Amino acid sequence: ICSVDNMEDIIGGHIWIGTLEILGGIWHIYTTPWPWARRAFVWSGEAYLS
Amino acid sequence: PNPNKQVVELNRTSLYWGLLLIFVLAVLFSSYIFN
Amino acid sequence: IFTVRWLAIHGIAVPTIFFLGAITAMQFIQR
Amino acid sequence: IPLWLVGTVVGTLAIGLLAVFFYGSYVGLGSS
Amino acid sequence: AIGTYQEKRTWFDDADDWLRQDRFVFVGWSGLLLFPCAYFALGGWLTGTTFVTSWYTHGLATSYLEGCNFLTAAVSTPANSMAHSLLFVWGPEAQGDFTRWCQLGGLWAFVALHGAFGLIGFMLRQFEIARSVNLRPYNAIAFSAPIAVFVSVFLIYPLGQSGWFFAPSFGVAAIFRFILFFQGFHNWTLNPFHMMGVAGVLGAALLCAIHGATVENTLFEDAEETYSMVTANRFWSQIFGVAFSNKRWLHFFMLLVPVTGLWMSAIGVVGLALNLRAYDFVSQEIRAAEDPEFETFYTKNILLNEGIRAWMAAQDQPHERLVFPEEVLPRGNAL
Amino acid sequence: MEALVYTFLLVGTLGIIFFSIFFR
Amino acid sequence: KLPEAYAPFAPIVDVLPVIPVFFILLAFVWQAAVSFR
Amino acid sequence: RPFSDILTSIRYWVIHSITVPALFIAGWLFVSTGLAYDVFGTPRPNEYFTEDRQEAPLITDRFNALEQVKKLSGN
Amino acid sequence: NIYGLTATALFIIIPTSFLLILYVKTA
Amino acid sequence: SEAEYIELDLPKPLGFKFARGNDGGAYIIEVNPKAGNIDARVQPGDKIVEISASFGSEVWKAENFGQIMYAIRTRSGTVYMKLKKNYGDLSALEEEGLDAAEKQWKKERAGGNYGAGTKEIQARNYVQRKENERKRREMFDDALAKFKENDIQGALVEFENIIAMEPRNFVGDNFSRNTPIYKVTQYNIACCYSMLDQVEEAIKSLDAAMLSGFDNYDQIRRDKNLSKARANPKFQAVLDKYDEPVVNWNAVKATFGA
Amino acid sequence: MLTLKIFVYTVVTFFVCLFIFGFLSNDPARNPGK
Amino acid sequence: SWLACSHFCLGFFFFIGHLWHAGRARAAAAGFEKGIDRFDEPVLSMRPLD
Amino acid sequence: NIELALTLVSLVLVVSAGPLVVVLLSARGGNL
Amino acid sequence: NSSLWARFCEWITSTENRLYIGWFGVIMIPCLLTATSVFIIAFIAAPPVDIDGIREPVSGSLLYGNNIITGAVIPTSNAIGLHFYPIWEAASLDEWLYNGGPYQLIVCHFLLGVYCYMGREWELSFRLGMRPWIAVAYSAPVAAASAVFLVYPIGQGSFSDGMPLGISGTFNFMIVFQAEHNILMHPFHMLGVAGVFGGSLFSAMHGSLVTSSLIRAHGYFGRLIFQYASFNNSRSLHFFLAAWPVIGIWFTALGLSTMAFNLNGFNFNQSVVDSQGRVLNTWADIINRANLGMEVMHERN
Ligand code: CLA
Ligand code: CLA
Ligand SMILES: C=Cc1c(C)c2cc3nc(c4c5[nH]c(cc6nc(cc1[nH]2)C(C)=C6CC)c(C)c5C(=O)[C@@H]4C(=O)OC)[C@@H](CCC(=O)OC/C=C(\C)CCC[C@H](C)CCC[C@H](C)CCCC(C)C)[C@@H]3C
Ligand SMILES: CC(C)=CCC/C(C)=C\CC/C(C)=C/CC/C(C)=C/CC/C(C)=C/CC/C(C)=C/CC/C(C)=C/CC/C(C)=C/CC/C(C)=C/CC1=CC(=O)C(C)=C(C)C1=O
Ligand SMILES: CCCCCCCCCCCCCCCC(=O)OC[C@H](COP(=O)(O)OC[C@@H](O)CO)OC(=O)CCCCCCCCCCCCCCC
Ligand code: HEM
Ligand SMILES: CC1=C(/C=C/C(C)=C/C=C/C(C)=C/C=C/C=C(C)/C=C/C=C(C)/C=C/C2=C(C)CCCC2(C)C)C(C)(C)CCC1
Ligand SMILES: CC1=C(/C=C/C(C)=C/C=C/C(C)=C/C=C/C=C(C)/C=C/C=C(C)/C=C/C2=C(C)CCCC2(C)C)C(C)(C)CCC1
Ligand SMILES: CC1=C(/C=C/C(C)=C/C=C/C(C)=C/C=C/C=C(C)/C=C/C=C(C)/C=C/C2=C(C)CCCC2(C)C)C(C)(C)CCC1
Ligand SMILES: [Fe+2]
Repeated sequence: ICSVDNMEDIIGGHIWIGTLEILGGIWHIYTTPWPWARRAFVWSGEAYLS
Repeated sequence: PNPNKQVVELNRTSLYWGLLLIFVLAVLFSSYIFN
Repeated sequence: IFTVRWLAIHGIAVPTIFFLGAITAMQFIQR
Repeated sequence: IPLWLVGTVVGTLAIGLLAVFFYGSYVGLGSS
Repeated sequence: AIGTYQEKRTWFDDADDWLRQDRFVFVGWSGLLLFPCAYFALGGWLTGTTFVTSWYTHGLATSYLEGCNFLTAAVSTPANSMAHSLLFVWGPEAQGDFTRWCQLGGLWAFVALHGAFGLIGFMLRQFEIARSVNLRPYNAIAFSAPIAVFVSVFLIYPLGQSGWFFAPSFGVAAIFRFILFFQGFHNWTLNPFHMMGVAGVLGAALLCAIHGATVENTLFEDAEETYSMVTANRFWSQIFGVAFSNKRWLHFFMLLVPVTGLWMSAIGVVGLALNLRAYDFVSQEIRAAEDPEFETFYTKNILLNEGIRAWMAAQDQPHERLVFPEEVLPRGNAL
Repeated sequence: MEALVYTFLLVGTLGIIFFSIFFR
Repeated sequence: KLPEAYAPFAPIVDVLPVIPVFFILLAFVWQAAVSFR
Repeated sequence: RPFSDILTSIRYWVIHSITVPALFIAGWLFVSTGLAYDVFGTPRPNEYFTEDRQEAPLITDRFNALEQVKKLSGN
Repeated sequence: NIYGLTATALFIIIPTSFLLILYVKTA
Repeated sequence: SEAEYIELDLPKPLGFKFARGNDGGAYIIEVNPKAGNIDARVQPGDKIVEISASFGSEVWKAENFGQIMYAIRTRSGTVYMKLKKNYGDLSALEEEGLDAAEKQWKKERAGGNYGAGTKEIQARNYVQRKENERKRREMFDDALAKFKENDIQGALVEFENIIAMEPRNFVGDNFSRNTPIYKVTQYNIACCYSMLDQVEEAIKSLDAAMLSGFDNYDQIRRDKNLSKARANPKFQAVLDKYDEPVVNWNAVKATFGA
Repeated sequence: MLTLKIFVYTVVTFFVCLFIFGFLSNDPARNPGK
Repeated sequence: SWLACSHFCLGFFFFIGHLWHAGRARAAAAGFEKGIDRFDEPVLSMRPLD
Repeated sequence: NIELALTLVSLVLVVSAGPLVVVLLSARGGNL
Repeated sequence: NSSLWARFCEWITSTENRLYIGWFGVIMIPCLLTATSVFIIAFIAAPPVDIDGIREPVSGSLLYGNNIITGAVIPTSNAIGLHFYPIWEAASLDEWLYNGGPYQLIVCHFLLGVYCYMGREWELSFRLGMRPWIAVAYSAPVAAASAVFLVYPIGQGSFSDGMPLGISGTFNFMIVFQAEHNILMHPFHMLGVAGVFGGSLFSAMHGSLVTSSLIRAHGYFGRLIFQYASFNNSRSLHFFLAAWPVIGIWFTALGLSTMAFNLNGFNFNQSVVDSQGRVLNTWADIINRANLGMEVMHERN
C-alpha cells in the first residue's frame, strides 16, 4: 500500500474502509464471536491489549 | 606404592567441551596459519 | 562527625560542586 | 522536610543543569 | 593480648582492627592503595576533561573549558616527543610547573598510573573482602580480566609503541579515535585474538540475558532455590539442544566466558604492541595483485584500512608532520 | 586442498554439535 | 509565525509541547510522595 | 546518621545552605575570571594561534620541553 | 603451506587423542 | 492413635474438598471459605468410612471414593458421614509409598541441579501417569459396559472415580490443561445425573464439563438422557453462558423500530 | 523456472496451512483450578 | 527521516510489548502467571530423556 | 531578552503546576 | 493437522522429541534448514557476485580463492535493489547467482526462522508451564538481525547494503557503516556498547559471586561497592541480568534502524572554533578524517 500513486486511489480506499468499518461495527454490536473465535483467542483485558 | 594418586576423570560433557574448543580454535586459526 | 563516610562524601562532593559551578559558568562563556 | 520533596527538588535542579548544558551545546563555545 | 599464641598487642594489630571495622565503607589494608589512587585517577580525568587542554600535545582542543562536550572531552595522551616518560610533576620536563605539566599532557600519565594502581588496590580489596567473610575470591580472579585489558591497552601497548602518544586517551571520542586507529593500522578486527575476545564478550552478554530471562521465567510459585532447574534444563534441551544440568557449572561458565574473552583480547593487544598483527593473508594479497579482477571483502577491508591510515595520519600524528598531497591520498575512484 | 581442509574442519565441528545435542 | 493578535503569547507556546514529559514526571513524583505503595 | 534521617533533618540544609552556593560561586569566579586558563594552561579563545605560530603547536624536544611549550604558548 | 598443514593436522590430532584416551581411561 | 470416628450431618454439601482415588479413599483437603467452613470432625484430611444416602433407607458404609461422592451428591437432605480421621488427623491425601525417593529430588532441587535423582523421579512420575491413564481408560470402558447393562449406580461410581485422579496442574501436548477423559467423563456424569432425577447436580457437572474444553454442543442439544435436565431453566442458562447465540436476533428486533 | 515457482508456492502454502490449522487445533488456554 | 525513525522505534517497541503482554495473557489464562507450581510441574510428569 | 524571561517564567510555572497539586494534596486532605 | 487420527498434530506438539518441533517449528525447521543449506552451499561454492552493478564480481566462495575468515555470501546486486529476486525471476540460475540471489534467499528464510524461533520459545514456555518471556529476551538478537539484514536494506533502498553473511564481510559492512553513518558517535549504539559491556560485567560478577557463595554473597558485594546492592533478592538480580543486555541490544538495533533512514550519529565537526573563526580540531574531527578515508575508499565506482 506504500505504492499508492494518486489521491483517487487513497480516497477510494478510504471510502471502502469507512464502509467496511461501519458494517463491521453494526455487525459486532449485534453479534457474538463464533465458537471458533471463542476457541482461538484469549479473552482477557491483557489479551486484548496484546 | 602411591598413597596419593587419583585417576583423571573426564566425563562425556567435558569430552565434548574439549573437542568443540579444539575444533573451534582450529577453524578460527587455520585461515591464519595457512596464511 | 569527621567519620570515614563523612570524609568520602565530602571528598566526592566538594570537588563535584566546584566542577559543576565551573562547568555552568563556562556554559555562558564568550564565543 | 519530606524526603520525596527533597528528591523532587534535586531532580528538578539536575534537569535544569542538563538543560543549561544542552543550551550551551547549542549557543556559545562548541556550537559552531 | 590477642593473637595466634598469646602475642602481645602491637600497633599493627590496632591498625588492622581499625581498617577492617564493619563501618559504612570497608576500607581494609588495600583501601590505603585503592582510595587515594582511584580518587586521584577519577579527579585527574575530570579535571583534564574540564580544564586542561590538548593543544600543545595533540593539536586538539579537548575539554569542557575549550568548548568540548562529554563525548568529545578527553585527557589526551602526551606528545610523541615525550616518548615513554612517566611525566612526573618533578620530572626533567615540566620541572615542578603544574601548568606546563598539564600542558605537556602529563595529566594523562597521572590518570593512567594512578588508575593502574587503583585497579591493583581494587583487586586487593576484592581479595580482602573475600577473606573477611571466608569466600573464594573468584570475583578478584574475574577482575583479573579487566586489569589485564587495561595493562595491555593502556600500558603495554604504548610501551611497545613509540610513546604514550598512541595510548587511548581517557575520553569517549578519543576512545573511538583509538578504535578506528586500530582498525585502520593494525586491522585489529581481523586479529584472531580480537575475534576470540568479541566472541567471549558477546557470549557473556548472551549468557547474562539468557540466564536472567530463564531464572525469572522458571520461578517457583509463592534456603531453597527459587527457580526450577529441571524446567530450564528441559526447556533448553528441547529448544536449543544443550542445557546446564548444574547451577555451579552454569555460573562458573558465566564467569569463564567474559574472562577468557578479555584475556585473549589482552594477548592480542600485547601482540599489536609490537605491530605483530594478523593484518593480511599473503596468499589473497598475491592473488589480488596478479589478478586485478579478483576481489573479496578482505581486499576491500585492506583498502578501507589504507584509506583510514592515509586520511587520518595527517592530523592523528602531528609529530610525523605528514602532508599528503591530494593526488596521493587513496580514493575509491582512483582504483 | 585448502578449501577441502576448511570444509573438513567445519563439518567436523557440525558433527561435534550433532553428537553433543543428540549423543548425550 | 502566530497570528498578530497572539504574537505576544509566543513564549508560552514555546513550552507547551514539553508538558507530556512533565505529566510522566508528575506520575513519578506523585508515586514518590505516596512512598511507592 | 542514616541517609533518610540526615537529609530529612533541617540541620544539614542550614549548615549547607551557605556552603554549596559558596562552592558554586567559587567555581563560577574560577572560570569567569580566567584563573582556570592561567592555572591549567588552557589557551583562551583569542590566543590559540599566535602571530609567530599560525598552525597547531608541536613539541619536539623531550627534555627541553618546558621552554618549548613556553615559546609555543602566548608566553 | 606444508608447515601450516602439518601444524593444523597436529593440532587436530594430539589434543583430540589426549581427550579420547582420557575418556577411555574414565568415562 | 485411635480414630475419632466422628459423625457429621449437613444440608447438601458445601465448604469441603476431596482427595484422589489412587489410595481408594476420600479425604477433605480443605473447606471453602465461601460457605459454612465450620467443621469439628472435618477440619483436615478425614477418611470418611461411611456415608449414608438420604434416598436409600439403608446407610451405606463403603470406603470407595465414587460411592461416597455419589452418596453425598445425590442426597439433597442432611444425610450423614462418619469421618474416621486419626487423632493427629494429618494430611495424607497422597498416600503414595514414602518420601525416601522424593528426599533426593528435593535435596537436589534445593541446590538447583538436575542430575539423576530428579531424573529418577521424572521416570517414576511418567510411568505413574501412564498407569493412571490406562486405569482411567479401563474404568471408562467398564462404566460404559455397565451402561450397556443399565447399571447407573456402578457407571456413575466409576465415572466419579475416574474424575477423582485428575492429574493436578496437567498440561497436555496440545495445551489441553485437562486429560481427554476428563471432559467426556464430566459429560457422562452430567447425563447420568440428569436421567437419575438429580437435575441441579447434573447442571453443575455439565458446567464443569463445558469449563474443561467440551465443544460437542450439538450432542447436548439432541440427547434424551439430558432431556430431564432441559426441564430446569438453569440448563438453558448455562448453555447460553458457555454457548451464546452468534446473532442477537432480539437486538435487531428491538432496533427494527426506534 | 515456472515449475520451481509453482513448487515453492505449493510448499510455502502447505507449511503455512499446517501452521494455521495447528494453532487452531491447540485447546484454548484455561485455568483448571479457579 | 524523523517520522520514519521515530515510528520504526515505536512500532518495534510495541511489537515487543505485544510479545510481553501476549505471553503474560496466555500465562494468566493457563495459570502460569504466578510461576511454576512447586508441588508438581509439567516437566516432572515427562520422560527424563529430553 | 524579554521573550526569554517570559519563557522562563512560563516554564517554571508549568514545572510547579504539578508539584503544587501533589504538595497541596499531601498537606490538605491527605488523600494524595 | 488431523492427519491419520490427528497423529501428525500429536507428534508436532509432542514434547517427547529430543528437539521440540512445535507449530512454530513447522515453519522454523523448513525455513532454517533451507537457509542453512543455501548458506553452506553458497559459502562453499558460488560464482562471484556484483555487490554493485558496476560489474565488479566480488567473490565470497571458498572454492574461489577464499578462506573461512574471508569467505562470505555477498549481498545482492545493487541493480536488484529492494526488488524480490527468487530463482524463478532470474533468466537463469547462473544469472541468479551472479546477482547475489542466494543472499536474499538466506536472509528471508533466516529471518522467518528466527521469528518462528521466538515463537517456539513461547510455545515451550507455555507447554512446560512457565512464564513466557524468554521470547521477549530473544527478541533483542532477532531485532538486531532484522535491523542489519532487513531494515537497513529498506532504509538504504538496496539489499546490497545489508550485512554480508561472512566475517570479513561483517567487518567491511561495519567499516562502511561507520563511514556513512558515524555509528560510534550515535547515542543508541553507545547505549548498546554499554549494554554489551555491562552484560559481560554482570555475567562475570554473577558467576564469581555464585561460585564463591556455593561453598556446599550480599555482604561481600555490599562491602565491595559503597552504595551496596539494591538487588538483594536473587529474583531482582536475575531480572536485571535479563534486562540490561536485552534493552541495550534493543536500543542498538533501533539505532541501526534509524540510520537505515539516514539519521546518523552525532556530528561534532567544527564544534569548537577560534576567536577568528579558525576550526580547532578535537577527537570528533579526527574520527571525521577516519570516516572520510573509509568513505572515499568505499566508493569504488
Ligand atoms: C480492527 C478492527 C477489528 C477487530 C479487532 C475485529 C475483531 C474480530 N472480528 Mg471483526 N470485522 C472488522 C474489524 C475488526 N474485527 C471489519 C472492518 C469487518 C468488516 C469486513 C469485520 C467483519 C467481521 C465478521 C464478519 C466476523 C468478524 C469476527 C471477528 C472476531 C474474530 C477474529 C477476526 O476478526 O479474524 C482474525 C483474522 C482472520 C481469522 C483471518 C483474516 C482474513 C483476511 C481477509 C486476510 C487478508 C490478508 C491481507 C490480504 C494481507 C494483510 C497484510 C497485513 C495486514 C498482515 C474478532 C472479535 C468474526 C466473529 O467472531 O464474529 C463476531 C466474524 O464472523 N469480523
Ligand atoms: C598512597 C597512594 C598513592 C600511590 C600508590 C601513588 C602512586 C603514584 N603517584 Mg600519586 N599521590 C598520592 C598518593 C599515591 N600516589 C597522594 C596522596 C598525592 C597528593 C600529594 C599524590 C600526588 C601525585 C602527583 C602530583 C603525581 C603522583 C605520581 C605518582 C606516581 C609516581 C610516584 C613516584 O614514583 O614517586 C613516589 C615514590 C616513592 C616515594 C617511593 C616509595 C618508596 C619508599 C617509601 C621511599 C624511600 C624510603 C627510604 C627509607 C629512604 C631511602 C633514602 C635513599 C634515597 C638514600 C605513582 C603512580 C606522579 C605521576 O606519575 O604522575 C604522572 C605525579 O606526577 N602522585
Ligand atoms: C568499559 C567497560 C567497563 C567499565 C566501565 C567497567 C567498570 C567497572 N567494573 C567494576 C568491576 C568489575 N568488572 C568486572 C568484569 C568486567 N568489566 C568489564 C567492563 C567494564 N567494567 C568487562 C568486559 C568484564 C568482564 C570480564 C568484574 C568481575 C568486576 C568487579 O568485581 C567490579 C564490580 O564490583 O563491578 C561493579 C568496577 C571497578 C571498580 C572501580 O570503581 O574501580 C576502582 C579503580 C579505579 C576507579 C581506578 C581505575 C581508573 C581507570 C584507569 C579510569 C580512569 C579514568 C576515568 C575514570 C575513565 C575515563 C572514561 C573515558 C574513557 C570515557 C567498575 C564499576
Ligand atoms: C561453510 C560454513 C559452515 C561456514 C562457517 C561459518 C563461519 C564463516 C563462521 C564460523 C567460524 C567460527 C566458529 C568462528 C568463531 C570462532 C571464535 C572466535 C570462537 C571463540 C573461541 C574462544 C575460545 C573464545 C574465548 C571466549 C569464550 C570461551 C567464548 C565462549 C562463547 C560461548 C560458547 C558462549 C555461550 C553461548 C550460548 C549459546 C550459551 C547458551 C547456553 C544455555 C542454553 C544456557 C541457558 C540456561 C540458562 C539458565 O539460567 C539455566 C538455569 C539453564 C539450565 C540453562 O540452560
Ligand atoms: C604435549 C602434547 C599434547 C599437548 C596437549 C595440550 C592441550 C591439552 C588440552 C586441550 C584442551 C582441553 C579442554 C577441555 C575442556 C573441558 O573438558 O572442560 C571441562 C571443565 C569443567 O569441568 P567440570 O566442572 O565438568 O569437572 C568435572 C570433572 O569430573 C572433570 O572436569 O571446564 C573448565 O573447567 C574450563 C573451561 C573449559 C571449557 C570451556 C571452553 C570454552 C568454550 C569453547 C569455545 C568454543 C565454542 C564456540 C565459541 C564461539
Ligand atoms: C567545605 C565544604 C563543606 C563543609 C565544611 C561541610 C561540613 C559538614 C558538617 C559540619 C557536617 C555535619 C556532620 C555531622 O553533624 O556529623 C556535614 C555533613 C554532611 N554534609 Fe557537608 N560540608 C561541606 C560540603 C558539603 C557538600 C558540597 C555536600 C553535598 C553536595 C555535603 C553533604 C553532606 C552530607 C551528605 C553530610 C552527612 C555526613 C554524615 O552524616 O556523616 N557537604 N558536612
Ligand atoms: C485505505 C487504503 C487503501 C486500502 C486499504 C485496504 C484494502 C485495507 C485492508 C485491510 C485488511 C484486509 C486487513 C486485514 C488484516 C488481517 C490481519 C491483521 C489478520 C491477522 C490474523 C491473525 C493475527 C491470526 C491469528 C491466529 C490464527 C492464524 C488462527 C489461530 C490462532 C491465532 C489467533 C494465532 C488503499 C491502498 C486503496 C489506499 C491507501 C490506503
Ligand atoms: C496549557 C495551560 C497551562 C498548563 C497546562 C498543564 C497541563 C500543565 C501541567 C503541568 C505538569 C503536569 C507539571 C508537572 C511537573 C512535574 C515535575 C516538575 C516532576 C518532577 C519529578 C521529579 C523531579 C522526579 C524525580 C524522581 C523520580 C523520577 C521518582 C524517583 C525519585 C527521583 C527523585 C529520581 C498554563 C498554566 C501554562 C497556561 C494555561 C493552560
Ligand atoms: C591533588 C591533585 C589533583 C587532584 C584533583 C582531584 C582529586 C580532583 C577531583 C575532581 C572531582 C571529584 C570532580 C568531580 C566532578 C563531577 C562532575 C563534573 C559531575 C557531573 C555530573 C553530571 C553532569 C550528572 C548528570 C546527571 C544527569 C543530568 C542525568 C541524570 C543523573 C545525573 C545526576 C547522573 C590535581 C589534578 C588538581 C593535581 C594533581 C594532584
Ligand atoms: Fe543465577
